[PDB]
Amino acid sequence: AFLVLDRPEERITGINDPRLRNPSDKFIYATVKQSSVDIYFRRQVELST
Amino acid sequence: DHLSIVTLEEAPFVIVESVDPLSGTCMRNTVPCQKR
Repeated sequence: AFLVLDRPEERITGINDPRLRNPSDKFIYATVKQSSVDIYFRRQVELST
Repeated sequence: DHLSIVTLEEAPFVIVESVDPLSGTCMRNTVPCQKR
């Protein structure tokens, strides 16, 4: 394990990941401006943050 | 009937924020609340 030195818990399980639920300066996620993804998250109620 | 309700801002139970700069009114899943 030390030879490869792989850090787990880096892949995101999906939109339901707790780290994705809350904002943080260490993790940056974004989309393309003025697209369908922008209006999907804007219209959603739970995904306000 | 119409009845007034008091409220205090604390924890996820009540979070107060200013009006939406984009829509101009209360956002989704949000209700207005006055303050003196």
